[PDB]
Amino acid sequence: RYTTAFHRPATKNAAKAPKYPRSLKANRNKMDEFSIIKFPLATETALKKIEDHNTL
RNA sequence: AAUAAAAUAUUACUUUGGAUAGUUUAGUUUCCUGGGCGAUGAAGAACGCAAUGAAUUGCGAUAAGUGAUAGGAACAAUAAAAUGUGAAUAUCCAAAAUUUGAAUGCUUGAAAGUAUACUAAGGUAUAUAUGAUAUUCAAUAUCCA
Repeated sequence: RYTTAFHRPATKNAAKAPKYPRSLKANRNKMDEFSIIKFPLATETALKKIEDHNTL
């Protein structure tokens, strides 16, 4: 057989097919654009960047 | 010999100190009833959440609280807004339940991370050992054409 090593044969490998859902959690994203940004920084240091550097 | 400054002695008032008396939402012991945790993720740990919070308490991205059921007019340190079209308050209930931790895809030091499959993100599942069933195999191990 031109080789000495014996390795485990490649038997068939079915994919997982659960009979009931593993979780009933609602499909809701808890990180949206309203929760990502809390509030703008309102310090005078942050207020100086708006006019010149065009940054918020 | 002499003076009473210091010294000494007693009482009253004051002070330093916190004894004594009165008091107790705290303990100790005995007894009665249970002894009701966890892969459906426990106990423990961390972080976060109050209009003004640092601790503590309560809670978990629905945050000092949501629904339902009882309950019936308060809360307060200050100001707000809501409220008999139901405020406080209570619960073996319902929803929701961050990161970890037996911790369980792999890694984990104070580590930031990262793979595959299913349903760009998000969410699930994938540790080790093990019982039953199904399926694909391996070994001439026993026969056997």
